[PDB]
Amino acid sequence: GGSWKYPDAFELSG
Amino acid sequence: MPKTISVRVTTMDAELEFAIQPNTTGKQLFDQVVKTIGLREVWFFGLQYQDTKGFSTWLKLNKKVTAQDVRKESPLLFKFRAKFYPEDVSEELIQDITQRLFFLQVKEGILNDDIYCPPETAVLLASYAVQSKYGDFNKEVHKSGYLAGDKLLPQRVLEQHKLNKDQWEERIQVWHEEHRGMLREDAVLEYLKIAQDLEMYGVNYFSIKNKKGSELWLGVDALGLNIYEQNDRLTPKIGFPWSEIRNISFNDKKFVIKPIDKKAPDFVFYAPRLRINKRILALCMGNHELYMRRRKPDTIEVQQMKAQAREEKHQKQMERAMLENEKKKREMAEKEKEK
Ligand SMILES: [Br-]
Ligand SMILES: [Br-]
Ligand SMILES: [Br-]
Ligand SMILES: [Br-]
Ligand SMILES: [Br-]
Ligand SMILES: [Br-]
Ligand SMILES: [Br-]
Repeated sequence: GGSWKYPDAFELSG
Repeated sequence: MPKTISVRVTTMDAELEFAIQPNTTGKQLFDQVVKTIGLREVWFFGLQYQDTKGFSTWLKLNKKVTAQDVRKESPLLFKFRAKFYPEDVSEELIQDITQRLFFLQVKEGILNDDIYCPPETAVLLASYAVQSKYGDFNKEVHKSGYLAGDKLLPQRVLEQHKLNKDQWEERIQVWHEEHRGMLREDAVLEYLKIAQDLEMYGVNYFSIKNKKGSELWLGVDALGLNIYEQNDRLTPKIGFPWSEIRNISFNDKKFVIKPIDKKAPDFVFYAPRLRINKRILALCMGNHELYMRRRKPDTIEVQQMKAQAREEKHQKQMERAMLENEKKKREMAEKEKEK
């Protein structure tokens, strides 16, 4: 169910 | 092709076991780990594995576990580890579990000589490790050799001095005795407050070369990038904090640091392979995001954890004062008994 988009356990901002 | 994807995850103090599906993502596995152990300050952490070529690698949370070249075995072996380090442990490791995981990992790196530590600091650190594990020194219980079963000092410190185990124990005991009254969880925090100021603390080093082919080290850490001499990983030769970087980029083996200052030249280095440059850049992006996040307002979750920490601490202080005072009431009644 692979919706998490980031390499680590927090979001990267633009 | 195997019928199971059995997975073991080892933390600094527990061994966990899971059984995942072909399409299970990194994030899904990671979320099962942190839920199991009761960790909420998850941002600092990662799942490290050995790839098929023997290189330590971080699991990408945005990809399937089975698509990442994890060494094939039953079970798959991961180490749950702090990947990112705070700028200040007192401000940023809110919860006691977070502090304990950091403490155990950092202490491993000190004892295994990964993280250089001078002897006097190593004895001071050992004393806090001992207060945490043993509590207050108690002359009725802690006799000569009470530490004999313990790995307490870096190998370099042991090898480069002439002291025997008894002499090391006595030096650590002096400090242990000074800590009497200190809560175990407070000794863990004092350990980390010392360790976080070591020169190698929280640094990832990559082997690189300049254009001439001279060997150097790149360090990546919470505050930016650093270039080091091949033979000194303590003191940067050139520092590149975030505030001085305009852009970092790579092109195959070539990595370029472009400064904000127009007078300063680009810094160029070369890695052995593109994959290394990709590793550096990913680690720099993670660090810089966390750097920016700690300068923005607290999330609602972080505020909750901070208020829960203040209340739990306040409560334990009150109960401790109550128990000390009850003990005095008892010791008074034991002595006005005799009349
Ligand atoms: Br996911
Ligand atoms: Br560490
Ligand atoms: Br301990
Ligand atoms: Br490229
Ligand atoms: Br490559
Ligand atoms: Br590599
Ligand atoms: Br890496």
